[PDB]
Amino acid sequence: KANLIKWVSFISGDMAAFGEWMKGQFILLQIMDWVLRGAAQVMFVNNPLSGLIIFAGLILQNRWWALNGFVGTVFATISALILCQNRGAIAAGLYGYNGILVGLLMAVFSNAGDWYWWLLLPNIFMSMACPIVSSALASINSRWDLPVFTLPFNILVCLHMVATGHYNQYFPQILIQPTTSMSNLTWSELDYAQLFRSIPVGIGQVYGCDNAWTGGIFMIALFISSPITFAHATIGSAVGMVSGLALAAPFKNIYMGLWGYNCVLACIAIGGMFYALTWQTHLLAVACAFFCAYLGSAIGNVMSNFGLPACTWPFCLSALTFLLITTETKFIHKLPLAKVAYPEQNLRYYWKMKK
Amino acid sequence: KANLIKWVSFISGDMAAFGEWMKGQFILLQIMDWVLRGAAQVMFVNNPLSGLIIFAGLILQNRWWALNGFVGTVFATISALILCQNRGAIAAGLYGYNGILVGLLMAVFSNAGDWYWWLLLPNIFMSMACPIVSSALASINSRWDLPVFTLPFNILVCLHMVATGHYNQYFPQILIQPTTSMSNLTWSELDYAQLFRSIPVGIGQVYGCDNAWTGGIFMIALFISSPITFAHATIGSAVGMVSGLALAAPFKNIYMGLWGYNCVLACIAIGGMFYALTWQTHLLAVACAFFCAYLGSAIGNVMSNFGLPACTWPFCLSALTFLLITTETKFIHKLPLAKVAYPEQNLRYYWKMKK
Amino acid sequence: KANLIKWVSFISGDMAAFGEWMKGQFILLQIMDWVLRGAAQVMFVNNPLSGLIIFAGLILQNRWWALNGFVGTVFATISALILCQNRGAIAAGLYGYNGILVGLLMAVFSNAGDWYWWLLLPNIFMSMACPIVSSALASINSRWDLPVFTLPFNILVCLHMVATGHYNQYFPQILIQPTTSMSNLTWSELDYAQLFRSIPVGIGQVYGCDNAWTGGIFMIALFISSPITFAHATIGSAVGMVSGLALAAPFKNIYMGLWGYNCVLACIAIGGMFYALTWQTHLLAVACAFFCAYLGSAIGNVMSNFGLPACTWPFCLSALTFLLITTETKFIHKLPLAKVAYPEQNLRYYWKMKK
Ligand SMILES: CC(=O)Nc1ccc(NC(=O)c2ccc(C(C)=O)o2)cc1
Ligand SMILES: CC(=O)Nc1ccc(NC(=O)c2ccc(C(C)=O)o2)cc1
Ligand SMILES: CC(=O)Nc1ccc(NC(=O)c2ccc(C(C)=O)o2)cc1
Ligand SMILES: CC(=O)Nc1ccc(NC(=O)c2ccc(C(C)=O)o2)cc1
Ligand SMILES: CC(=O)Nc1ccc(NC(=O)c2ccc(C(C)=O)o2)cc1
Ligand SMILES: CC(=O)Nc1ccc(NC(=O)c2ccc(C(C)=O)o2)cc1
Repeated sequence: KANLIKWVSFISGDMAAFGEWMKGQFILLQIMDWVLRGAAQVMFVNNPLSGLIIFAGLILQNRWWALNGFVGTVFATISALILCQNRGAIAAGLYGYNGILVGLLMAVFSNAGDWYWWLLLPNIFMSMACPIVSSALASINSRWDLPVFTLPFNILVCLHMVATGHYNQYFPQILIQPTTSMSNLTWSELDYAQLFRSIPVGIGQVYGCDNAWTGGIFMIALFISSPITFAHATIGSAVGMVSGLALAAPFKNIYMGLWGYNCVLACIAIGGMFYALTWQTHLLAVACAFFCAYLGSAIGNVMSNFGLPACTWPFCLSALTFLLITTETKFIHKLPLAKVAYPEQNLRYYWKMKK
Repeated sequence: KANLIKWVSFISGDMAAFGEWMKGQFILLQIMDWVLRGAAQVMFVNNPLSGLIIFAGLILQNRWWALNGFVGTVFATISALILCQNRGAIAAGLYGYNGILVGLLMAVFSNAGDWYWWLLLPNIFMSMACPIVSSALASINSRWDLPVFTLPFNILVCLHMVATGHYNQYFPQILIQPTTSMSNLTWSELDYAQLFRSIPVGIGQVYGCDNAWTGGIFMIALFISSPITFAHATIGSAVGMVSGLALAAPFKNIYMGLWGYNCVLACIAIGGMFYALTWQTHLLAVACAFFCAYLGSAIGNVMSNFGLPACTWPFCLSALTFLLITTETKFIHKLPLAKVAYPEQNLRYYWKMKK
Repeated sequence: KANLIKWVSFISGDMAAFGEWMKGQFILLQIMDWVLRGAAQVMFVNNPLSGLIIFAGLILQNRWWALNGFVGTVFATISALILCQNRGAIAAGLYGYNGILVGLLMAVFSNAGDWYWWLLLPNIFMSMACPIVSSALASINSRWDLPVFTLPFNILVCLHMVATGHYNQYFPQILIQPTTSMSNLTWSELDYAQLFRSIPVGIGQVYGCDNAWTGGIFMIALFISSPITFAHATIGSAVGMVSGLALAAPFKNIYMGLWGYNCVLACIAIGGMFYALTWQTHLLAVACAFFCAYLGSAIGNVMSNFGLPACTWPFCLSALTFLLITTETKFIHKLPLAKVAYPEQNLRYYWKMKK
């Protein structure tokens, strides 16, 4: 009984005990810990165990994608080290999540086929640029006390697959053409099992995986760390589903969760992560999730002309917008960046402050 | 004699006496006053009477457009209230003009036809987002002491009609395709009555109305409040006309005032409104109006690829550029934002300061 | 012997002795000096003699292009004077390089043919807007202590040739269509003389000249002022060549140096000019040059949809990114803007500081 509770407290949330021990151990095993934490940080989670769960999901989805993600995040961490960035930040996985996203989405969008080893070569360079660009953004955004927010990934993944494009002999990408025909959406044709399955599929799309089992694995990883993040994740994916229904989105897109990943990320960040969890904050999170869906439709349409995907551009632009709003209410409380942690610590910090 | 003068002083400029009385009256009538002030604030005018004049013009142009504008501005005001934004700002109509523009231009660009009630549903949401985005912009721009400048509207109206597009089953928009053929502009074909009628048509296009009578109504509303704003309005529309002639613009576009609304807004703001009215400031306003026309040609061409209109993107980007320039002359005086009012108060404040 | 050394010291680097004398002489000859310094400032060089060398190269390439460049830079200087901008900045050519680039590239991209005198009319206006926009950018960027970096030129040249476009009756521009066919790049077809000749051709493309002799003239102008700038120039052009090979770029583009001008500018700025010259800084400069090539491929592809060129947008966005990165190493030292001069003075200032 007490043992199970102690174990639950230990694998929950940022592993403070595990993090304090790691400093002592060997450098390579530390690097592995930082890579795992960064792999979990896409979901705003600082849990190495959730990182192993995430990598299990990625291995389940596609082994080439998992390899690209691993090499991307490890080289992002190494580049953060060689540039002498803050090791508190590297050890918290704040520089590796951009790398894993870069690797995963270059694997996803590459038309060269599975096990195209040359794709590692840009995967390294874009990952090495994940720290640089991150710092370049942090400086601009630290003025308003806003986080970096996956913006580096976006710039890099787009910068790659607009520089190469579909008609590139070395690194071809998938053809993304803008919609030039009216779509006959039939409500009778809609399938509800797939619609309600879009929640895990959206949680999976956060990493680029379209498999529902991978999304369930991701939710398990979230619930190991923070139940608030899990709740806001499901709510964000549901908001994306409903919004896609409301904007006459093609059904196959809602089924594949392409309307959910931006919304889930927005709901995590604007819920517990940067704003103190209050009912006002939770409704702000749902509103930010709805806005984010519009951004996904918009940024998807505006970037389909360039042959580019809309990838996390929507979240950043929504979460940044909702983190910049100034109100006269003391219930929509914006946390300082250093103090920010998983939503439970944020809630405890908020409550102590008020007392 | 003295009575007419007193009445003129009272309906002129920000109605200080009317504003001080309103605080006392009932909440709903206050909301109506704030809605009317916001409707007049597109023209940078804080006059409720000019707001009634503007709504008369909108009713004259299209009753569906007027209804969408009214619902948009009322919901922008309500959203500003529920988010606990400054009531000095809401009472000055600084949160409702974006809403009325959103409603009007969604009505204008919707291909679903007149009296498409479902268009109210996005008209509400984009209007509710007018405060949020406004604050999101204000924070960034308050650092340089600049105004939001209708940027929220732009983001929202574009975000809508790039998310939906022409090929959307629920909210179709008009097809805006980029120019793919050379145009044979004939100077002999030019009609001068329509060219010189483009001044009121441009003042109308500020709100989306292409009717010359509506533009005359708008000028009457301006002259009730501030003659300087009226003069700069006519000058801006004329600058847009001349520039459109100078850039080989199609004649039908100049006739319909599509070259004037950005220029008139730029000339109002860079003339009396944010810069103290000096001959140097007035020439800066004319130069900003000319720049703005180039932006309209440019932003129109760059956004026609996305199927989007260029709507007020040009003004903001010009007025912001001309408000950021630093000179060593004390005659190009940039006013602080709180002190800014209608150009007559700005001139009086400037002159007192110098004395 | 001592005489040759004294002369070398005098035509080297910012001509401090010549600059101090000029203040005394007549206003028109001063204006000529400032125009020449601005013509040399595209290469980050404050040497009037290098300005004469640059204008000799431009006259060699195309006399229409040279005339447009001269009129653009002279009107940029005049506009900087009439707006009462800092004469320390005007006398250093910090306001004329944007003008010469605007004139040169409007001449380059105009489809109206050689000696189209009407092209002078926009060449004047865009040049007159070079100071305004410059100040508009400086204010934003002085907060982070970064330079304007030729961003004004970019905005203006693009703003022109997106406002006019290929199908414009008065100011037609060249057709730039996005790639819609796969290219069969053959390594056997590659010619090495042209590949290695791409270094001077890239240095020429910095000003828009595709002639190798003009590039050699430009390198001579650089070596008169600062050998470090010459070394970083050749290294940047070589990096652009190698990157273009690495991204499957068409061979004719690498031969014409279209992959080098952004890289050479990035390597100059991130090498000696704004960062103190250290081996860490030099590797940062090479990395910034490689990033810049990706930007050129990307910004070229993203802007080819609009019918626009990618012109120096890549450099600014790379140099700005690499100037915003914050590290914990004291060897990547960012110089303050006022202190910045040619790389030799930067190195001497750095070394004195450390002592
Ligand atoms: C002192 C300081 O600035 N600390 C600080 C800086 C940045 C962040 N941001 C994140 O952890 C983060 C942002 C976005 C994301 C994802 C995966 O979307 O993850 C937290 C704290
Ligand atoms: C016709 C068309 O627009 N297709 C299309 C649109 C958008 C995307 N984007 C994604 O699938 C995606 C998955 C995961 C991500 C992330 C989190 O970066 O981004 C692919 C294809
Ligand atoms: C303390 C403070 O920031 N006050 C303050 C803030 C914002 C504004 N801006 C406006 O009224 C405004 C800007 C643009 C427009 C339109 C319709 O174009 O109208 C004035 C004063
Ligand atoms: C082929 C093409 O580009 N057509 C095209 C271009 C631009 C517009 N924009 C407007 O009409 C407009 C009117 C009023 C407004 C405002 C103030 O927001 O914006 C429509 C159609
Ligand atoms: C006090 C202060 O801000 N000084 C200051 C301001 C701006 C610059 N920038 C340049 O000289 C410059 C930037 C970019 C370029 C080119 C041709 O690319 O040339 C230096 C010093
Ligand atoms: C199909 C296509 O993309 N063509 C294409 C692409 C890019 C350019 N840009 C330039 O040539 C250029 C030369 C010099 C400059 C500068 C320094 O401003 O910019 C032309 C044509």
